[PDB]
Amino acid sequence: VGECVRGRCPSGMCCSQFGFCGKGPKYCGR
Ligand SMILES: CC(=O)N[C@@H]1[C@@H](O)[C@H](O[C@@H]2O[C@H](CO)[C@@H](O[C@@H]3O[C@H](CO)[C@@H](O)[C@H](O)[C@H]3NC(C)=O)[C@H](O)[C@H]2NC(C)=O)[C@@H](CO)O[C@H]1O
Repeated sequence: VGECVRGRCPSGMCCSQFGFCGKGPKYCGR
């Protein structure tokens, strides 16, 4: 859960190096 479409997620998240998403360090650089 929280997995990107291999680079993106819904309107506001950023995506990680496993392709999970959020607005924390490894998701958005912060
Ligand atoms: C400096 C660096 O990049 N170090 C590498 C480690 O980060 C990496 O571990 C894996 O990191 C990723 C994030 O980049 C982890 O992602 C998490 O994956 C879980 C899976 O259920 C997910 O729920 C989380 O949301 C997601 N978080 C983020 C922030 O994306 C992942 O868990 C780490 N390892 C494993 C085995 O799952 C390791 C190994 O890949 O390498 C370092 O070089």
